[PDB]
Amino acid sequence: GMFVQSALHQLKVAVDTSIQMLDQYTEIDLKIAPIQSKRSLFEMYAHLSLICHADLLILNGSTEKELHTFYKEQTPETIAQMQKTMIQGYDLLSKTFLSYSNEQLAEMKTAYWGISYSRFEWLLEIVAHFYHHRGQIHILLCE
Amino acid sequence: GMFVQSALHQLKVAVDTSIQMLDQYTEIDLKIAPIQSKRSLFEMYAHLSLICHADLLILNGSTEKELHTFYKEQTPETIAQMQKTMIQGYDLLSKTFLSYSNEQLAEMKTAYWGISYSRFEWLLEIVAHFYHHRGQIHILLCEHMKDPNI
Repeated sequence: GMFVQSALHQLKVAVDTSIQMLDQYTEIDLKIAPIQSKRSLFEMYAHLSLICHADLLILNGSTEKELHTFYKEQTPETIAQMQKTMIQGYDLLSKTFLSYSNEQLAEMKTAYWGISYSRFEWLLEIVAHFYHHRGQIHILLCE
Repeated sequence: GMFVQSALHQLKVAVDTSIQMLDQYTEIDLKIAPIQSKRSLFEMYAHLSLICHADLLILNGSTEKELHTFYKEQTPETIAQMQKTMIQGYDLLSKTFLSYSNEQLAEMKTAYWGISYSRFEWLLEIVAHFYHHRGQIHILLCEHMKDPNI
């Protein structure tokens, strides 16, 4: 209640800041940068936008192949769809987590790779996952 | 209780993995790495090791001046004291959060910079802070050094 709302606010601020950060760049600019590097800001922001959706799928028993296919084929191709995807993912994650009782928040769920967490801890893992990837992007925004 | 243990476990996963990631490099690897940014991978890892302690001091009403002195005089100068500091900070942070009642978890505290959070909200900010900073380090490692393993 108090705890789930706190965790969802933490995530909303992260998403809301990522959306406004995407307004300060063009698709070309993100595709180029960094100049001398193996990774691109576009591909990383694209991956960031699918975190909420993807981690919710993992929590809801999705297989390894579904997640592979999801990230491979469903990655956004424009900044606008990146932003829309983050909002959608947040919305579905919020509506999911706001529908859980304490028993459901306490329920153990195993990811396809074997680690088992409570649903509540999964919400926290999503927060960690999003902030991690956002940290990677942040340092590379300094070229 | 269950919610606090969940938050501390995510923090501990970050701590343990940062300690394992830190063993894949030497003091020379971190100091010598090119980067481009104002501070070295060593300096950033030393900062990372102080997050649990610093953010707990912030929660407990520490002034800006005290944090500036804290970072000035307590930032690790070796990978051993980075690991020791990060574990000790986690222990102090967890022992503290596990001592709090629900009422205490809901209590509002103002950081020196004037923004206020509940104690539980601030714990989630520590988690976000640690993963953000661990992510900055992680990508700099993949970019200018060998790729580690989480």
